Amino acid sequence: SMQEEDTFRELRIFLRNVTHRLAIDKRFRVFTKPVDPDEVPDYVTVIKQPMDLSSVISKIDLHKYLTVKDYLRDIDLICSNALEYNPDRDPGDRLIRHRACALRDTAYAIIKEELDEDFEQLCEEIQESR
Ligand SMILES: Cc1cc2ccnc(N[C@@H]3C[C@H]4CC[C@@H](C3)N4C)c2[nH]c1=O
Repeated sequence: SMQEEDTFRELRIFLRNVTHRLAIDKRFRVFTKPVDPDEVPDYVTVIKQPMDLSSVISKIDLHKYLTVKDYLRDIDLICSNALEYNPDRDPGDRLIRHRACALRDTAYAIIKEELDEDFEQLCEEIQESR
């Protein structure tokens, strides 16, 4: 229905805004674009589903997220990939893991404060009806 199209459009607007706020935070620059194969050629082999904030924006625009829950799965993926690929005690690895956890925590905190639980429930019920 038109009501439902409006609901998903509002979802996309909300998700773009959250994603933009993550993308402009200097701590999260490393997560704004796909990993360059020249610098990290073993990344494509180690990490089976790469994810980054530009790809998140592309997915929003492709209507790939019908709930905030599905969006947060990709945020969690950005984080889990960082923990998996950079597991060492090296300060470089520890920094990226801290930033990854910070990205995840920040996304969840914005959503906890600004997502109406009844809006998310509506999205889930439209999604589950298809
Ligand atoms: C998204 C992303 C980007 C990225 C860019 C550059 N290096 C990385 N990791 C290095 C692995 C080894 C080699 C050096 C250090 C840091 N670790 C010990 C990266 N890791 C990522 O997860």
